[PDB]
Amino acid sequence: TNLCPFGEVFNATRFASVYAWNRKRISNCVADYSVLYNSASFSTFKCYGVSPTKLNDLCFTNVYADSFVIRGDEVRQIAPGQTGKIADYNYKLPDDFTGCVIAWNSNNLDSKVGGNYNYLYRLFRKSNLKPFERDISTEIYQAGSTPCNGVEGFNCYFPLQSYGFQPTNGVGYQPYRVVVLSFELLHAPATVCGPGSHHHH
Repeated sequence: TNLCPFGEVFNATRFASVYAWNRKRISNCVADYSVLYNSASFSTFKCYGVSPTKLNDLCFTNVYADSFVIRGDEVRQIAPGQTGKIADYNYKLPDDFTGCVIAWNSNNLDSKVGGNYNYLYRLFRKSNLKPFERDISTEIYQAGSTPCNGVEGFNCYFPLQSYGFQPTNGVGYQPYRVVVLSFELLHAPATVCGPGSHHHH
């Protein structure tokens, strides 16, 4: 009898850095997706594994909302089967992703004259993330063939780098906020249905 809390996700004040991407569990509620896809601001809304017009009717075991900030020319990496700093080291969808990706420009809240440097991404890593892996370590990365005692040593780096968001950036370097709604399907009760489901209609 209660809509799922899409407001806590999409309208939240602050958003996580892509390396520390947040997760929200959405369960035991009615998911009105039409609140989201009939809106106007979303410059990305792309789904996977779901029927073209009947999203507001589907029932899932559980849904997860994952959210974070990246830059515009990386929005194409929030998708299955990509590579790059964001897909490889920061946020990795599985090849068989079931879910939707929703992104919009947030240049008017996440850049500042003089530069906003509080959003980070993982710049280095020895190996790629597994799907939905979250890495928040800051162990000194060894870039060359000489071992690192922390930063003592050549080619020893802190592994995180700040995004530089200035409101005058070109589009590919403006801040975008992202929400990734995973659709989980287990052999279990369906606790997240749309308004048009047989459970509600």
